[PDB]
Amino acid sequence: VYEKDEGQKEQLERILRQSFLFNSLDEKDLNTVILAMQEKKIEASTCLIREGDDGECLYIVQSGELNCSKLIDGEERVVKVVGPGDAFGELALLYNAPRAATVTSVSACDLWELGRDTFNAIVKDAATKRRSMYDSFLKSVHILDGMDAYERGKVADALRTEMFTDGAYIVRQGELGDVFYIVEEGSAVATKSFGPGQPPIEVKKYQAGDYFGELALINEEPRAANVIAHGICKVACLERKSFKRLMGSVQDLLSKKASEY
Ligand SMILES: Nc1ncnc2c1ncn2[C@@H]1O[C@@H]2COP(=O)(O)O[C@H]2[C@H]1O
Ligand SMILES: Nc1ncnc2c1ncn2[C@@H]1O[C@@H]2COP(=O)(O)O[C@H]2[C@H]1O
Repeated sequence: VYEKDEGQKEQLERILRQSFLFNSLDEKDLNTVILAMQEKKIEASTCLIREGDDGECLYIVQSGELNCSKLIDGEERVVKVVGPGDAFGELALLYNAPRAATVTSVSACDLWELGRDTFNAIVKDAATKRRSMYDSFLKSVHILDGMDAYERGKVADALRTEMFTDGAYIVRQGELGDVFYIVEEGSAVATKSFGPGQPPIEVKKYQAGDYFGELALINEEPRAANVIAHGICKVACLERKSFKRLMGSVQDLLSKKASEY
């Protein structure tokens, strides 16, 4: 029941590292969570979690789709579809509350289940601290100064962190771009080739609190420059879909500031 083969562990590690509540774990803590996780397969149209019940575990989806719904004014109202890579059933564990929605599979699903005790011991404090630290950080990132606390908190809830050592390319000129970056600590440099057959030249130096990688998202174009870690660089990362859905009018600010390049 805890036994997993190498293939299973590898796929589980990949999805866990990308999952918001687990993304801040060190590799050994993530390994301990992996040890604790139990596989759970369900057929389509299985009513897995029921609104109002006690919650003693959470799930992450390896494959399949499920609907989350709320019983409101006598009908089930679907409020979110979850699919591969998504975690669900975490709210009852994060906030010590009854299940806030019913979750039903739409297809056959392959899930991994984590118990409340392991979540409490290894994940819960780290996750809530990370969120708070993201909130603190964003309050000193000035392009977000126009947001209110709730807008900024939503962005904070969609951030992941990545570390890059000296010389590692965070983005490469001409590649597809689906991530917006803000430097949390360390440094980076942008270099840009101004035409075919021209080597790139340094065009900007980044420090903590600076952002980059917005142009591919706003303009729907390939990356316009390389961004390379200088010494070391720790970046907060916001995916394209979250950028578009959460940044609001900051997208307009970013668009207008593009003329400064
Ligand atoms: N809008 C929503 N409100 C509440 N729960 C939701 C929503 N969307 C998805 N869910 C998921 O449905 C789950 C129901 O169990 P939990 O309350 O433990 O955790 C909840 C979330 O993972
Ligand atoms: N002179 C410049 N031209 C274009 N992009 C730049 C320049 N200086 C820094 N950048 C950043 O480099 C990033 C490369 O990825 P993007 O095109 O998504 O967004 C770009 C900007 O954030």
